[PDB]
Amino acid sequence: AMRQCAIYGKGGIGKSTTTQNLVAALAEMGKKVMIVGCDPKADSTRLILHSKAQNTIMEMAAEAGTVEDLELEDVLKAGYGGVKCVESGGPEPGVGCAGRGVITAINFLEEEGAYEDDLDFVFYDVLGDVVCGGFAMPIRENKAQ
Amino acid sequence: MSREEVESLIQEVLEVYPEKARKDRNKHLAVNDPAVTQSKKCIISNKKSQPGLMTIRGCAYAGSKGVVWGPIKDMIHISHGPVGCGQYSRAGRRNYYIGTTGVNAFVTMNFTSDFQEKDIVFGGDKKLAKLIDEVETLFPLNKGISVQSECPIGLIGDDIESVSKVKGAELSKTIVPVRCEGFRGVSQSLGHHIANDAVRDWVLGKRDEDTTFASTPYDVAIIGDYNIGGDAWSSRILLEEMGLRCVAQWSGDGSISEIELTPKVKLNLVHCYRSMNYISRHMEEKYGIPWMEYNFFGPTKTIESLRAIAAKFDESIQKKCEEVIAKYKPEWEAVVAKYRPRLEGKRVMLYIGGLRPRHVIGAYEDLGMEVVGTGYEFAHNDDYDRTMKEMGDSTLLYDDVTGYEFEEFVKRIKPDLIGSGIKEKFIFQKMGIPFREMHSWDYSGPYHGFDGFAIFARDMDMTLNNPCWKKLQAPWE
Amino acid sequence: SQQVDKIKASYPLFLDQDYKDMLAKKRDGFEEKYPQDKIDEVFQWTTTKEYQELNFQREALTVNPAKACQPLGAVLCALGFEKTMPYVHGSQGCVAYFRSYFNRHFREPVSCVSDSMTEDAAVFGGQQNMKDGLQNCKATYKPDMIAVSTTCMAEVIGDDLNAFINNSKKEGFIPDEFPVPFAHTPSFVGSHVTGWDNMFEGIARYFTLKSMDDKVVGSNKKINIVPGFETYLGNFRVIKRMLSEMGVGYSLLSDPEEVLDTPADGQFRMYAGGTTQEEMKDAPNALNTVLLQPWHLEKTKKFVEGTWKHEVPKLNIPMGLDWTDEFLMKVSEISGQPIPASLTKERGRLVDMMTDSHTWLHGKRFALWGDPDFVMGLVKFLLELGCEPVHILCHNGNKRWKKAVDAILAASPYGKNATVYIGKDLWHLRSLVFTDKPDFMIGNSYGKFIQRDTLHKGKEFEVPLIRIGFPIFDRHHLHRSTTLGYEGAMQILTTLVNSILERLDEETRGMQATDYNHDLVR
Amino acid sequence: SQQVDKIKASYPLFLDQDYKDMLAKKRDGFEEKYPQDKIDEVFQWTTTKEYQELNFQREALTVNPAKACQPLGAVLCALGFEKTMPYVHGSQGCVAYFRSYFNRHFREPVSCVSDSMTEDAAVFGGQQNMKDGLQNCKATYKPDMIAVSTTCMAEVIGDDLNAFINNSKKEGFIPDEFPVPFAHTPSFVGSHVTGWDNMFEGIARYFTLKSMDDKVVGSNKKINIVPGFETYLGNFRVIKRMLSEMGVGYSLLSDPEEVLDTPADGQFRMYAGGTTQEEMKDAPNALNTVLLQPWHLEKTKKFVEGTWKHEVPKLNIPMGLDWTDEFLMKVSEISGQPIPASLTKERGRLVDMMTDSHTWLHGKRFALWGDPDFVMGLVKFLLELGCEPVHILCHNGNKRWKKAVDAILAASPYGKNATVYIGKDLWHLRSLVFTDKPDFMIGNSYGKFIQRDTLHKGKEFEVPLIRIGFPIFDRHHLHRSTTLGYEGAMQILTTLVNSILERLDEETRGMQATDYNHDLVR
Ligand code: CFM
Ligand code: CLF
Ligand code: SF4
Ligand SMILES: [Ca+2]
Ligand SMILES: [Ca+2]
Repeated sequence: AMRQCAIYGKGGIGKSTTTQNLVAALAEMGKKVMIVGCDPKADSTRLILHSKAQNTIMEMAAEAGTVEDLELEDVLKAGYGGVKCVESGGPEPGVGCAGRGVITAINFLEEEGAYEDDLDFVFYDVLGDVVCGGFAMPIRENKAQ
Repeated sequence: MSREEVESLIQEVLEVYPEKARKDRNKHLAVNDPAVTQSKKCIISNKKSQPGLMTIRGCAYAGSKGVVWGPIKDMIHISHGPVGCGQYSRAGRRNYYIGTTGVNAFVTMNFTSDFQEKDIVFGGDKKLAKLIDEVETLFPLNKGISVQSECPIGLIGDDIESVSKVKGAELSKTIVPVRCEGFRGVSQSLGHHIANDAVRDWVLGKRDEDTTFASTPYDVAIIGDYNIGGDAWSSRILLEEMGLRCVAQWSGDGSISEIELTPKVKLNLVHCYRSMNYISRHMEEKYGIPWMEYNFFGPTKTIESLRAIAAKFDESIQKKCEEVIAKYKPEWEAVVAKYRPRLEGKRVMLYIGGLRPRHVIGAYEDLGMEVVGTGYEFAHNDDYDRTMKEMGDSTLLYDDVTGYEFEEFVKRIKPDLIGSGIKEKFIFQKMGIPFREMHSWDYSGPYHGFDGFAIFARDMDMTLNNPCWKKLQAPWE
Repeated sequence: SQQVDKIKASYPLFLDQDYKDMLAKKRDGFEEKYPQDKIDEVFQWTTTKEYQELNFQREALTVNPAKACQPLGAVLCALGFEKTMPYVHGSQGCVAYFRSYFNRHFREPVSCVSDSMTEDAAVFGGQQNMKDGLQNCKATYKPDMIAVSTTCMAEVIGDDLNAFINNSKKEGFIPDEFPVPFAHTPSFVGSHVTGWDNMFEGIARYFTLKSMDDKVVGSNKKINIVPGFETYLGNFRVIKRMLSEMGVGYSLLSDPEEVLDTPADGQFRMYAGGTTQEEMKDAPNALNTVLLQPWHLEKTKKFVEGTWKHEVPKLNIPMGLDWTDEFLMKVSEISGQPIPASLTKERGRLVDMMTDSHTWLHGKRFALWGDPDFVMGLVKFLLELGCEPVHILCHNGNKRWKKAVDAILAASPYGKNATVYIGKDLWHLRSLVFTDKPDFMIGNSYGKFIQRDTLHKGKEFEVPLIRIGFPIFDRHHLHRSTTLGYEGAMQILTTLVNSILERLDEETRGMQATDYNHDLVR
Repeated sequence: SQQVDKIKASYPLFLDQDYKDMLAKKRDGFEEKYPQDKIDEVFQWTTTKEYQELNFQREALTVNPAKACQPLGAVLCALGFEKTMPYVHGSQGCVAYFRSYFNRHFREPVSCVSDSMTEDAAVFGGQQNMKDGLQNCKATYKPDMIAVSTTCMAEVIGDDLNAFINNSKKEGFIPDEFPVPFAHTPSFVGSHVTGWDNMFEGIARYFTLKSMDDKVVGSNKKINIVPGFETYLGNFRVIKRMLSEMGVGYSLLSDPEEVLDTPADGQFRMYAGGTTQEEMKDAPNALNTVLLQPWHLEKTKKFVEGTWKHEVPKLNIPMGLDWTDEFLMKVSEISGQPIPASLTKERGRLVDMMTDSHTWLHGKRFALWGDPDFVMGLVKFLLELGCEPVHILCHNGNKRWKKAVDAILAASPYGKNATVYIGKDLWHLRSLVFTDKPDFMIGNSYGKFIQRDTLHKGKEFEVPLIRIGFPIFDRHHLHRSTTLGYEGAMQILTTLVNSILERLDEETRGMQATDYNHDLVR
């Protein structure tokens, strides 16, 4: 019943914005949605929360220990139209696969079941520039249909 | 609690007692006045106990065998008399020691003549003799033997002094006869004395003509410490780090030899005044040695003592005295920082033997603790003197308090924590008032010294702020 | 030094280098201690068969006894009666240890007083300490009854408890109908168990001697039960439970099971439950009187059979499968109540357990000790399990007993290497465990040392102590245990087999050495 | 060699010089084992913080789990019903381990069967293995009811238990009214506790789904009690006991407390007591239904609230002082029966104990593990005691649970250093105990090893395991223990404090070294 979509595309071309507005309009209709930023730039939610830059998992996780050290309470935020959004987290410069930071963010949401929740949609804002195995993550784990 | 209020309490309490008792008791209860310097003007002490009132006192034997002699590790102590006494006191006092048990040290051991129907009838002066031989044969490495006489010995004219002289001479071994028969005196005190004397008469002056012991201008001896849970050792280390050289410990982990070299010292450091002032005053006459009393309970009193002691020597000592205090300042302070809060403003009530009842106050105040009432189980008037100076104003003072008494006072005063003996520990716990054995450190300690305080605090804490206390009252009540 | 974050107490504080180097000086410097090598010599010597011979020849010296004096038991006994205050007529120092002793074993408040007799009374007794004493006590702790016992002194100078008490009533120090039973309890006679015997007897008289006329055996359809000197709460209980489950009407004479386990609800009770006086007064009307621990209730059986005219049965302390059966049966016979399916099952289960783990208990040498009944019951049970009670010691036992035990031992293949000793102490036992080494010791805390020693000689020599008995101080709440009946059997059986397995694990925990026999399933 | 007089078994037989020099050759000669010095290297490595990091990053590998599959629980549950035979529809090998597992833990006979499905059925399911199976079973062990569960296979190839069962009735293999409830139990989903949940639910339906018309909540004045997956007999009992002592009418749904402790009287009972079917049928009429171990009874709470329409309370497993209070209370509220003085006292006592020995328990770091309810209750209680449950692991737990626990930890000063882990196994715990060392581990026998390891590193590193949980094989009859209620609290409290003291003794038994702190009185 819950459709899992992911928006892919080159950077610097309003992708994140279109996506967010799409979700916004999607909200008015009455559909409960959730966005998960997978763009290393980390800015896929700003337009819904009004925030300048949401707290990425990878950030708060390194301020708690491993991962399940924190709780969706400060990772998942509800902005306009009750939308729930979380930003994965940019990979550590030089060391770290962007894809990695994604899975960990998904699997976390999976664990605290941020999914099973009347969600009709879930959009994975994914940067599709150098389409590597890293950015391909959401598709490989088969979380994006 | 006001002064005119406390006074009233004591009266309301004595209303239960029968005339005669109600009188003697009225004399053992008072409301402290830090001003007075003469106790005799408000509280009388060291008098026979009233019958049937359930006191916590003990007997000479305990005050002798269990209090002073039993602690010496190399000698063997004989509980002369029925098996009773010997058995209960066995390893009951945690006066620690270092040594191979059963071989060259015997403290957590019970040696008794075990009197029987006939030993009472025909006297057991005979048995005692035979005994010693058996002793001497099975525990060869023993460096001495004592004979703490239990209640029946003196009652049947037996004569141990002789047997001793004889057997001792006959075996070229020391043997001390102690007339610590429970009926003598009224507390554990008369035992101390009796004991002290004994120590002098048969052991002390054994090395007066002998001058092979190489002394130093910094020799001292700790008199009055029984290394309860290691108290001694914690105190000892400070004195030595201070540069000094302690030749002996009475009787904590002490040995007969250590005792014998006591006259070859420059200064006598007495902790439990009431327990061994007797041997000190003597050592001052028969040896011209000076004796001062110190206190190592709580950083404050400790520091204060360390200096007052260094002040009896040169610079080399007084400089080190400061080096020490320096070293430990970071530790004791760090401790106060952690626990002082968790205790600030909590009122405490004490009732112990003859020294701690006051000696520990400092330590308590050092943790914002308030001692609203203390008292002695068997202390003498001179003890309460030194006392009234430490206890605050309008506080409560009781001598040889009675079970009933102690119980009622606690009910009114409602202290935040009670520190007393084991025959109490359990009473007040059922009433829901935290309790700590001020006698046996509740199997913890040590409490003396710097490394001690650390624990003293930690303990007062754990027990006072333990959750269990918030659960007495049932939810449906 | 101390890390405010991780404070060290006595131990392992003194393991710190400074403390180490500290005590080292003190030793070499003023202790004049025997060169280690000597201490090691002498020690090794004591663990030999030669030392044993010399040891067993002791006559006047006693090292580490395993009994206490009479009063200790008189006190305990007295505690089993409603609002009764144990009163020990003698030196006060004694009462001190009494309470002090029990407290450590029960971790509960022991209420008891003394008429603090002193030196000034060693000539004219204490006809006054009694007068004032009884009055003070009665008005202070307002008890319903005061049982009087005596201390060493009291007996040596010889005071007539009866007289003194009769005068304290006459002279008006205490009402004339105020119950004040009494009994002489000389320290120098028998052990503490003897005190209990006496004391109890003393109370029995006070309520049934001067009034056996309107009494008629069997008139109440109840059975009197005298527990004797018992220190395991769980026992008093299991007895009551089994009987109540059997529909038998009973009257437990001397029940301290309540004052020894008062709850912590904010208020202190100095008294709680216990045998009512009426229960005692009526006792004579009981169908019969059973003695749980006969071997130290002879002075009571006498009085009971002699006065009350009851046909006390020849029963053994109900421990282990066998005896407990006999107990239940005899109880039936008397009461006329069939043994309920309930117990028939409890039993069956106790047997299950036995079969479930004999393999481990079989052929296991034990050295044990304690009181007469207790010890013999423990012996009996170990035999029912297939163990070899090699060193049955019992300081306060007598010859007549020793025989009965040997009789029990001789009736079982598992008693071939069994030896019973009486009059001997724990220092003797110390040797018996070095020369003829068992696998465990079943006894009180005083035995904790014997263990230390067995280890000092070597790991392969250490004999683990299994605390069961009295007194117990190095462990908590074991006094809530149960040794009597089938419930008991089970507990002990478990405390055993597991103690065994407990140790076998320790011996095979060595990584790549003996950890091959560190099986998961045992 | 052997001395017919003193025969040595596996141990210490192989410590004999010949066996030593025997294995030595075998090693050097054909094992091609890594030079010791390496083994010592690698080992040391695993005890490091670095190894931990690497260890916690495991994803596909699981070392030493701490859960079992569903069926194991479906079996146990089914055992709680009168003449019910646990039937596992799947490969026979499974049933083998099942019985075999429980036997080791209960040391009792576990009765359970299997319709031995094979390879020849991996294509056309086992619609026949069911037919013949149900018939054979029913006619052989003549049970009153047969509960059906499933094994890994059965589910993967997917068989419709319902259908197969409906056909076995239709085709006439077993009567049409013969009770044959069922529940699917995929090994690959949740742990064993989940099986129980399912199974139970599956039975609940079979007796109440098709007949909720004549049912009316509160009509019987009873409270249903669902124990969930419980392996400590003593529990089932204490519950019954407390309630019966409270005058409350109850109906324990799924009571295996009888077939798991059948007595040894000469005859074997494959069945014994247990929840009657009528009890289940009527359950709906119960005032309400309390879940003892909620955290793994969600599929039942649903059905219960959803169908029976009961208002199941929000209660925690009744362990420790606090929760047990809440349990008794809520029970009162429902039943309308006051909490009897009896329990008011038992409680008070539990508290006495706590105060009697907190000093020793205070500030004691523990690392524990087990099942959801059990673990959290253990955690809760340790906090009521003043201990620091540092490593709360629970392989079969979930996130929702972890939160509830952290909530419990956060509400106590004694929970500062507490960390809860789910999904992690015993190999993880192994590291947690090396890096951030506790003072004891409270868990099942699988932990006996972790201890061995902590010791291999050193005595000062060893962490004593305290057996409390499931399964337990290296000790006997512990399954008769009790963890629930006040009775339970007490047991645990003792097992604890004593385990502590037990070890302190061991650390201060060294003659003339640390034996100075080997106090007699503690
Ligand atoms: S009651 Fe010390 S005067 Fe004596 S046994 Fe203790 S309060 Fe003693 S310090 Fe001592 S180490 Fe003691 S605590 Fe003076 S030796 S008769 Mo009970
Ligand atoms: S005042 Fe000893 S206990 Fe007493 S009745 Fe004794 S053998 Fe038994 Fe008491 S303790 Fe002993 S007799 Fe004493 S010297 Fe002091
Ligand atoms: S998969 Fe892509 S993002 Fe991840 S590490 Fe390789 S290149 Fe960098
Ligand atoms: Ca208690
Ligand atoms: Ca069995």
